[PDB]
Amino acid sequence: MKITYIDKPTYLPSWVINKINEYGDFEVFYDFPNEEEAINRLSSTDIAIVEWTSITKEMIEKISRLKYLITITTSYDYIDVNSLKDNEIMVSNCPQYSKQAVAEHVFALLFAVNRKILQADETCRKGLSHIYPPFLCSEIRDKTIGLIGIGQIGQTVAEIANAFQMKVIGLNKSKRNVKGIQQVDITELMKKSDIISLHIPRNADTEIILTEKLLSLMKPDAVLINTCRGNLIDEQALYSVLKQNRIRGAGLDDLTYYKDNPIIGLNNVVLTPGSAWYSYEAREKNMYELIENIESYLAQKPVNVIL
Amino acid sequence: MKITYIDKPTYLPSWVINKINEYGDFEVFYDFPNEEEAINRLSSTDIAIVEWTSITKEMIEKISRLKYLITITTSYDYIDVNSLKDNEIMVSNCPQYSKQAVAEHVFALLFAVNRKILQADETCRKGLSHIYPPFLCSEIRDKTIGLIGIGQIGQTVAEIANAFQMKVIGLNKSKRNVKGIQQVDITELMKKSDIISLHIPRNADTEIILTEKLLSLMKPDAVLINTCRGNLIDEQALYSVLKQNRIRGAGLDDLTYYKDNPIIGLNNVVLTPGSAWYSYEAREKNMYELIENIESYLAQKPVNVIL
Ligand SMILES: NC(=O)c1ccc[n+]([C@@H]2O[C@H](COP(=O)([O-])OP(=O)(O)OC[C@H]3O[C@@H](n4cnc5c(N)ncnc54)[C@H](OP(=O)(O)O)[C@@H]3O)[C@@H](O)[C@H]2O)c1
Ligand SMILES: NC(=O)c1ccc[n+]([C@@H]2O[C@H](COP(=O)([O-])OP(=O)(O)OC[C@H]3O[C@@H](n4cnc5c(N)ncnc54)[C@H](OP(=O)(O)O)[C@@H]3O)[C@@H](O)[C@H]2O)c1
Ligand SMILES: NC(=[NH2+])NCCC[C@@H](N)C(=O)O
Ligand SMILES: NC(=[NH2+])NCCC[C@@H](N)C(=O)O
Repeated sequence: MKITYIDKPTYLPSWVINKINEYGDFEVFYDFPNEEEAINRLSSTDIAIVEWTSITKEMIEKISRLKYLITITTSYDYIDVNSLKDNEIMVSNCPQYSKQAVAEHVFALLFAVNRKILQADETCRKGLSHIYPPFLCSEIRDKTIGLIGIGQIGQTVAEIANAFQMKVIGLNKSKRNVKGIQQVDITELMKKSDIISLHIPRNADTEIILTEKLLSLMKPDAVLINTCRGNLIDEQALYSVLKQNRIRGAGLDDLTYYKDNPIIGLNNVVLTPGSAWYSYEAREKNMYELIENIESYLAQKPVNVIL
Repeated sequence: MKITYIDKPTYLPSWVINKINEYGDFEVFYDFPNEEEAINRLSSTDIAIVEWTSITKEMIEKISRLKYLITITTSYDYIDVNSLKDNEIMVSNCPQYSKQAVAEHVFALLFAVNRKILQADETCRKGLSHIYPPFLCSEIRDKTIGLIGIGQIGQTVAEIANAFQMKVIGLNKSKRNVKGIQQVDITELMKKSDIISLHIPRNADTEIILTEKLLSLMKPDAVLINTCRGNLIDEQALYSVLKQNRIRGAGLDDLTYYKDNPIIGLNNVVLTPGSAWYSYEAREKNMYELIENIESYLAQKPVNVIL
């Protein structure tokens, strides 16, 4: 039994390295493998752990030995899970470690946009005080927040919202009834929400789910929050919406690209570099989930299986 | 009956101008009077409304005619209410208009400090993605927040802290019990709080309530929030705490002074220019309190009376 963390871990403390070596031969690579290194590392192990590296169907056809792949992430959009299924390789993610961290980040971003924290701080650094007109804001209490995706993270955001005394609406794919969330279609969500937050995986179905048309339905003072992939939005259309001040602002933890992206020029966005998840509590839970995946698989009762 | 708003109103919309003109002659000065002009304006009116101008005992003893002074603010630390009472001038404030806006600003500041929003946004503007280590944060869920002052605004903060499922401790002067808040003395509050937030008026008793000694008791990762007057804190001692990184950071909506204040040079503070209160909802409620004050005085049963 060989277990391999095939690319550079953000967090992998000594106690976890020691624990995983109790289960088998554990090897960790502190780099980003090229495609050939990735195939070789995947083919030299029985369980693999991945954080950064795309695993494509073309790669999986060249893989041998590997039986179990764990994404350290909740997302698995960079892994061809269907191709792994077709090659009898089981896949698990780490499904809940970050949900509180990300839900709190939604409110961090929402408040940073609403209160224009970037401009407000810069005003004070200029030595100006008691400046109100540029910072006229809306209270979030009693506003409508619309959650596109109401799973682990969406439901955590709803809990915080519902006790901020907000109206929570939302949508999912299965139409399973989620408690405390009035479920609507996406057109109504875009029309009625004061705040819109995305909590949905990226795949072929959800890419560019926020079309130019749907974005044009937003309220004139709406705030859009994205702690998910930038590819979920027509990003060029979002730029035009913000550039033309057709909504209040956006808080974005991901963009489809960064260098020379015109959104970087906007004074009504707040950007974070994918840091929504990274709390002390989340990264520790991430380790507990990784270890639970390994133990449960060795017990022949695997958990968090992606199917 | 003559009513005068003696200095520049931040907000005085059409419906308020029209309503106050029903009671008599309404004059508004869209400027900032000096002391002599303030005395003259106050002495040339029956009811006065004030927003910016200090009204000292020396001025009050020179005033005639005036019977009722309304501060548009909740604070009245710039008005000598004792001298007003001794000269048989009634005084009211506007006591609740901003409590939701300020309570939400506490969390806007808390999250801005905790998630290092200023630095995170700057990282993205430099074109960098997936930068985690500098932004390692604590979730605020299950943390202890200590509220110095648990009146109108403090209790609103306490309600939001329960929304995030935090432990709330606090103190007041009367030691009257407040439900949902575990009351402690200030030494215990400074020692046990992960987040400290001030919600206390500025007066002879509360100035520099946060001493150098009390500030030295703070937890190494504590976050201090001040939406009240900067003079509640030994500000030089606070600078020393932050400069030496003895706590995580501070979110400050006021400073004792701004020009060349060394706090402006700190990378672990988030500053807002007194903008905590300024929501659409708050300024509208401010007008309804102004009207209720005027009408109550006209009915010879004044409300919101100071002292
Ligand atoms: N920024 C960060 O640091 C960070 C950290 C972790 C995760 N994330 C992102 O957050 C995403 C969500 O995580 P989660 O744990 O909340 O996922 P989850 O529990 O799987 O929930 C996903 C939600 O999206 C819904 N959904 C899926 N496909 C849909 C479609 N085509 N149309 C409408 N709704 C659809 C699901 O509906 P059903 O229940 O009906 O299937 C469910 O309500 C992840 O995929 C990841 O990309 C970001
Ligand atoms: N940043 C902004 O834009 C903004 C906007 C509005 C207000 N404010 C500030 O917020 C302050 C508080 O407003 P509020 O409406 O919450 O006031 P409030 O309802 O009068 O509450 C004041 C609280 O402070 C307590 N307190 C008074 N003196 C004290 C002392 N010496 N030691 C300990 N506790 C003491 C009171 O306790 P007892 O009940 O036992 O007396 C009460 O719990 C205002 O004075 C104002 O300066 C700021
Ligand atoms: N956990 C970790 N080492 N990386 C964070 C990844 C965040 C988000 N994409 C996700 O979890 O899907
Ligand atoms: N409401 C108004 N025009 N000014 C806001 C003043 C905020 C705070 N000092 C207070 O109300 O005490």
